[PDB]
Amino acid sequence: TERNTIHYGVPIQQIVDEFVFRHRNARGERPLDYFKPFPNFRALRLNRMYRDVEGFSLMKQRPEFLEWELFTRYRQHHQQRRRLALLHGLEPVANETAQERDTRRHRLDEICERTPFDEREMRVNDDEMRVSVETLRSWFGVYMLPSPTVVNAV
Amino acid sequence: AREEGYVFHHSNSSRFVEETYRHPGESLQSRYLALQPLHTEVSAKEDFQRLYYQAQKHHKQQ
Amino acid sequence: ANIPRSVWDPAQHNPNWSDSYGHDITNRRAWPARKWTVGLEPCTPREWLQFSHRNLAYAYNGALRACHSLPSMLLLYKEMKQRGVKVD
Amino acid sequence: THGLREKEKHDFTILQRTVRIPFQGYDMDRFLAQQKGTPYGAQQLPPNVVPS
Amino acid sequence: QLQAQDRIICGTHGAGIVAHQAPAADLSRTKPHEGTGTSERDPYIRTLHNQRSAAPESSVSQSHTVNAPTVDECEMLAERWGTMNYWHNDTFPRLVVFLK
Amino acid sequence: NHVVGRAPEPVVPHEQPQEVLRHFSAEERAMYEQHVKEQTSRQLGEWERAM
Amino acid sequence: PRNLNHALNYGIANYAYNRGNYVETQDSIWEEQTASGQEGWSPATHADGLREGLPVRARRPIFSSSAEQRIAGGPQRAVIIQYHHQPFFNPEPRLVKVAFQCDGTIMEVPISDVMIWQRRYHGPERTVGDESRRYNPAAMRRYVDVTDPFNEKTSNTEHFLDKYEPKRNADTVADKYRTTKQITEIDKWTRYDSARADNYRPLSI
Amino acid sequence: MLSQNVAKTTVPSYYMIRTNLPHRKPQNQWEGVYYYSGITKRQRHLILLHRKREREAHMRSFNISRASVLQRLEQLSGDRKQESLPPHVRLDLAVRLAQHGLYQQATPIVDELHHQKALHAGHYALLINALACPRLGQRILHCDAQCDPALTYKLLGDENGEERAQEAYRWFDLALTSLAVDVPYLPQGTAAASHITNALMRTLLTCGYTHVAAIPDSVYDRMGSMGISPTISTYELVMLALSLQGNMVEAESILSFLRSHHSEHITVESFNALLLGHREARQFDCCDAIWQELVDRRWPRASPLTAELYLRSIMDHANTPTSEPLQSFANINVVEKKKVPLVLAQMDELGVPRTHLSRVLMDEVEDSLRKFQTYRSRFYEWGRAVKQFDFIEFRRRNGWLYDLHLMKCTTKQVGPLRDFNDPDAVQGAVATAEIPAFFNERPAWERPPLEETLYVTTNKERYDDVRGGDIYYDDTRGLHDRSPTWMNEVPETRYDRLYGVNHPDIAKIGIRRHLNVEYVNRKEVVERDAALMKKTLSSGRRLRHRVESSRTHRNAGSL
Repeated sequence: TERNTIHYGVPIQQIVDEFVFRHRNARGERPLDYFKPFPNFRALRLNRMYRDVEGFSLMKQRPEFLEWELFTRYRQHHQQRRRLALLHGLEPVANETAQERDTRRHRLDEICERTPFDEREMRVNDDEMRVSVETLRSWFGVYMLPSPTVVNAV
Repeated sequence: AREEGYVFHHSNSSRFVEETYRHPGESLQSRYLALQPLHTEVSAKEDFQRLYYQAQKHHKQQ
Repeated sequence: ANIPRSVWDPAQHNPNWSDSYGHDITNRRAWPARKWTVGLEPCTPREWLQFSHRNLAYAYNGALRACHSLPSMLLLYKEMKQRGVKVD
Repeated sequence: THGLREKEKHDFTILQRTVRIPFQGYDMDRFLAQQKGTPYGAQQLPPNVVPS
Repeated sequence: QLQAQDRIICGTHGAGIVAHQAPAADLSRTKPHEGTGTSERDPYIRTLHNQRSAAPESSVSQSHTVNAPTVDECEMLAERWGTMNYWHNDTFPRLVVFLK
Repeated sequence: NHVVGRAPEPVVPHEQPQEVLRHFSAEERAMYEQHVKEQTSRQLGEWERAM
Repeated sequence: PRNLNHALNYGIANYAYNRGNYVETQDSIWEEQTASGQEGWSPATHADGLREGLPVRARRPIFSSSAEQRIAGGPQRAVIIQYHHQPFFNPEPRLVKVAFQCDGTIMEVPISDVMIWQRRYHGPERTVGDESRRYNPAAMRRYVDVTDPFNEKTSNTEHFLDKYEPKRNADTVADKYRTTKQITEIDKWTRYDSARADNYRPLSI
Repeated sequence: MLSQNVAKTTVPSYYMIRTNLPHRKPQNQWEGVYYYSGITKRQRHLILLHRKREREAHMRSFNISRASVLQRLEQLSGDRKQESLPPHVRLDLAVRLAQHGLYQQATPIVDELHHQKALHAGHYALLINALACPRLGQRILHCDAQCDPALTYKLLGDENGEERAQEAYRWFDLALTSLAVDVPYLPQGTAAASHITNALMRTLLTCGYTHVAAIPDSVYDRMGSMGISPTISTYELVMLALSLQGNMVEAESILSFLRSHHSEHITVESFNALLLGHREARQFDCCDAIWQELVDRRWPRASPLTAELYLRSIMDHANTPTSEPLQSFANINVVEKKKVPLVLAQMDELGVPRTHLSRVLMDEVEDSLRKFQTYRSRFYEWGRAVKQFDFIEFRRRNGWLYDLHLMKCTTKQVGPLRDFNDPDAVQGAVATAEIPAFFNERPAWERPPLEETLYVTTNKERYDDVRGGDIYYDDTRGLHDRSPTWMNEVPETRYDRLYGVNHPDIAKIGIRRHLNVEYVNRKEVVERDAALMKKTLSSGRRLRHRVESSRTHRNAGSL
């Protein structure tokens, strides 16, 4: 009975426009890639935190050194894993069961272990430094980016 | 059903199971890793007429 | 049903809808044309008509000749190779 | 009727210019729990107050 | 895929970008679109819509995404129609189980 | 490693701080303590039954 | 009870997977999105990030002389060999060259006949995965080099020309630091910005 | 005399000939053509009177039916007396009493019939259905509920639903017992048991909120535990029970189950159940979606009740107001009535009769039709001069000319803002807009208090040569303003002797003193109380003598 009067809330676009107008373009809150020659729409909106960072606990709340690059390498690894699953026909189904999902994940892990990583698809965001896999292995240890020999030995 | 907690839910892509997690034997996996669930798929509908029909000729056969 | 749900429901919010004050500022900028010292970036169709990668080689040859030291020549050569202009 | 409520609403709007977006944290649940003090080892003792 | 989307966008009157932090009235029948501005749950301007919240309709077509074969579908599998891709798809072909 | 099968924190609904507990009467204080002890006992018991 | 896995993350909310395992966590996020319908196979569009080696599911065309028009078929997996966004390279109806991995055949199918795996619902690029950006406390203290904003002129692998460069006082004094500008001073706010109209559709002004 | 009728044209002069100023306002393209869609007071009164007449006729019919059934019951009992009578006579009498709501007389007849063992499964179903009072439901639908099925279900509960629900439960239990005497599964699974369960749900639907809420979670679960196979009617009734309480998340899922597993068995009533639930839950967008799904199916054969439910839902959504930011202009939800002719055309295509709609709904349907259903023949003529000027005359006669392009001339102007960024430059106007003046208002805190009752403001015109300035200026006089010499311009009175005294003692000049002989002053009373309060603290201390007590004995002194 509280819905007799329809209250259309202020749209999220309206709220964002009001915030940016009050902050006078919100230069601090905008990403560093926004101040580049030709930024795309992806690097144009804001700096909201997305779900890509979930699951990586190496950096708790402040990556001191190279943890951000390690996380970028890990997320690109997962992107390539998703691409391999799409190619090989191991996409998630809407109504999977436990004995379905575990076996599917096992098969996908087989494919990932037997498929090499693609370094070309790696890209660098704003203010990030390019680091080689050899440098990352020497710094954080080879187990962070294990060779298949290390994987099967473990 | 209501007292133990159950509501009507059904969609196009919906499945119904009985859930029991695998018993964690005392080891590193049980100590640290999360439990592995186990879903036994069951029908979303139960036909009392067919159940009674099956029992009717399962009784007089003996 | 008159006002669409997609404009007031926050559940249907567009994740990548840029604000009105951002894109205009993005395209308003005119970055400096001296990305490299020897040549000028073209900003107008007339400058594009005059500009050519092969023609930049002549100016780089002149600057290389004007350079008196091999390290300076090497730096200019590195700049030329990074620009990708023709080497002759 | 005096409109002081509208005055304070406009003052809130003015302060909205100065305020900034808080850092919600990379892991949202972890950050919120760290604020709450629930997770193991993250409990912070309340400050000691000089008695009257 | 914004993180904590339900709590930030559909749960917070500030959409995560408004810092909500004369005294407020004790017993006030405030307007549906306003508030006393005491805390986040009572902002000066209310953003959350009073109506119901419905997620956008999925853009994935289920007529071309074959799902797992439910145990309930097996009984009518002999009495059900399907396309050749449905019968011979890479994952869970239905003709095999129909013969089994 | 530190916690393996330990019970979670027995969160009690309607937990009040000292600034509110000051105005509780004697029987109100006893009732609040009874509520807290019953709640934590039930939480620990259900965890033991689950384990 | 639902608090079985609270020992995995004491204090934080209980979860049915491994939070420490990053790839498993991302996989579980993928599972929940596909279950909620935010991800799935949807008909492709030109604006989507179609490129070489993009996993798409296309309907296999059947070639028959009896049929004047093209014959559709079962939608199965394919790999995009090449796709020209240029209208002068593929006019209407534009086609995308695909290779079917089941047998290895290579064909060209119309874009309307290609089903791509979306990741969101509203994005112009539904196939490109979202990317998170690092948080910086000194938000307004960042700097950008106008000469080389993308740091494309980095040394990368060292070559034999590098060793001959002599370090001096003039070399130490860097023109890069002279050219570097602040993000605040890159842009100027004007009265046109102050009076800018809404790019979206306002609800009520 | 009207204060809105002002001079649109200037006083005749040579400016009208020697200047290029236009003599008429340019046409406003956004303002729509004025058309007639109103109702006169006598027409509204006549409509209300006719509705009252039909309602009282229906009530009279219900009263005569009740009188007939009561007379039949009394004469049947008196005539039969000791003599035996066939059981079917008492069975139909009890059914009629239950249908008319006389459960008090219905109960003993059913009890004695059951004890005589003359009631079967079909008769038990009949009695349980009759407990729902279909005749009383129809009467209340016509009279009190205004032909609203939801309101009928909401109002039948107040007709002693709980007692009737308990009686229905008892009848269901005894019906099960009497059905068990017709091996370990026959009483549970049979057609009669399912029919009786459906009857029980149907009669519980009309009881209070507690019973309708208990239907889907108690009755359905008990049926499942007993093992009675449900039917499409059972699913319909549980859907209606879930819909009446506003819980549509499950009412949609159960229909999804019906469409998935038990397709080609769904009847029409599911769609009206969903429509009723959405209307109760204020989900008009989903109600429209379901209506479109129904009009695409076309096999459920949308009933007049379904069409009436959808029309009532859309009209309620039309009458629902929005919040203040959307209410600054005219209300925007009135546009929802424009969909009514589309629904009527779709009903014509579907074959749903138009007249089967309730007259209460038809009045509002005709209102929305006269507001949004102009024909082409009348559209060829509604744009003229006579009609628009007649509308102007009507507005002038009713004294509402604030929203007419021709008759409204605006005089107030809003100047620019001196920006502090560079105050050297002066600003000139480049356009002109007719802003509704609430866009740029004086904020409240720099405004006089409420500016409406305290001050009366009239916007008149100067009679002197303006030479540049506000030709139309407003005067702002206080409501309580009086002439500075009002004392001698008004007749002298008793209060003139109090001239200049800041706080006069009116009690001395008071008149009540002489008329009441027991006069007493509240001022004197409070003065006495204050004096006593001062006396309380004016007590003072007292010199107290001290006696040493260092030793063991307490030293005692005399006087």
